[PDB]
Amino acid sequence: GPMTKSELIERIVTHQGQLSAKDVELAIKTMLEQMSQALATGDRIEIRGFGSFSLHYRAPRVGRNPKTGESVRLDGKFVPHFKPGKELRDRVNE
Amino acid sequence: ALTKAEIAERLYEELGLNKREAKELVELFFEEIRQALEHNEQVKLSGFGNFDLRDKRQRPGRNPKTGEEIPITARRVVTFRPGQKLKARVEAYAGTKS
DNA sequence: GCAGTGAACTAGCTCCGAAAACCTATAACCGGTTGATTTCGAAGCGTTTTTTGAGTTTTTCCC
Repeated sequence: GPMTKSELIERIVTHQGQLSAKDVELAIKTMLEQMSQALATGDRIEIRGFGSFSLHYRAPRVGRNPKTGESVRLDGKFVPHFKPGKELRDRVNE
Repeated sequence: ALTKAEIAERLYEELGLNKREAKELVELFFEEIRQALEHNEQVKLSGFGNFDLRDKRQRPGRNPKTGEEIPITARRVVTFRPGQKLKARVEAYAGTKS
């Protein structure tokens, strides 16, 4: 089955129990907040080994509903993007 | 860029946890995420986009600067799907393309 | 309430030990290319789950 954030909390807490469990979740949800905020402010998120996690742009377009098929105008906007770093790349490549 | 050194700094500043152990905390969270995907254990996140692994099929490739064609072998690679909460947070900012 | 003791406290110090702060190279990441294949997504309602919050009961730790 899949791992979740709720399961990360406990597994980190087992492999780093010497830190307070709640200092751990505190840390971990603040650091997710930090990276998401960095994206929301239009910034890189670059690291080594892991990879880099970044932003991309979409131009305005006339899309419209898969259900109803009714014209919908859309303005230009940004979206997150992620490229895996060659260390993680090869770790996940069986 | 945002750097996990800057996360260690932010964690010291905002939580008060010493940067020495804060750096190990972030790097362990960053290592166990890798352990999950390395095991093909799909990592699943809310309030945030999440981590899938996609089994890409054979595709045509190229040398873009010569026009030569090279096949792209089928492979399993990690693909991260941003969530709507993250997209809504990220949709608009500044005034330049990225 | 008293006689009594022991704990908290004083200044400034060199001196000493440690975590803090700073410098470096460079491997991983950044940018540019082509283009047929697959992947992703425009709305939004219903379903399912998380994960946050919410309280606390219990357990564990430290003294």
